[PDB]
Amino acid sequence: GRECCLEYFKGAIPLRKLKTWYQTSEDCSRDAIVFVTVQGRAICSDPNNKRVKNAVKYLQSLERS
Amino acid sequence: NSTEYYDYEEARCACPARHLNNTNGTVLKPLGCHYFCNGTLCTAPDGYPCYNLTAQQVRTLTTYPNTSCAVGVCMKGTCVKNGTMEQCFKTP
Repeated sequence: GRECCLEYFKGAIPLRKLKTWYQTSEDCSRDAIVFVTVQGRAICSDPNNKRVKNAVKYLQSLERS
Repeated sequence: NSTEYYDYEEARCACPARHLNNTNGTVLKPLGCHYFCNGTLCTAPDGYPCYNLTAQQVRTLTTYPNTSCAVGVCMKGTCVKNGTMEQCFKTP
């Protein structure tokens, strides 16, 4: 993986602009979910946060392949 | 504090940043302790791992493990070296 998250976005996931998501490398110090908007903004999130876990559960088909 | 709002500054800095790879299976680490999210200057939190390279050294970085990079820990935006050296490189 090329990139890691140093901080977590605490705000509201931008669902209306969401296009894809991925989990950063296991070699990143901070485990993270990155949400990518249609305009390509990338947003680091806490994989243990309840809203993040639910979003990646029901939005499985959005996951980067 | 109704008169203070820090969330916007933090939200601006919650984007992923480029990290360099290494050969001994330790965590990926960025160059120094600052990064840019959409033009905004951001500082890694204290305790976050980093590589500390002089400007000369940065020019010698490749995509191959032929550079000895001083490992450090971020403190107040400074990459404080801790004595560990590892072969670091850029990931294509």
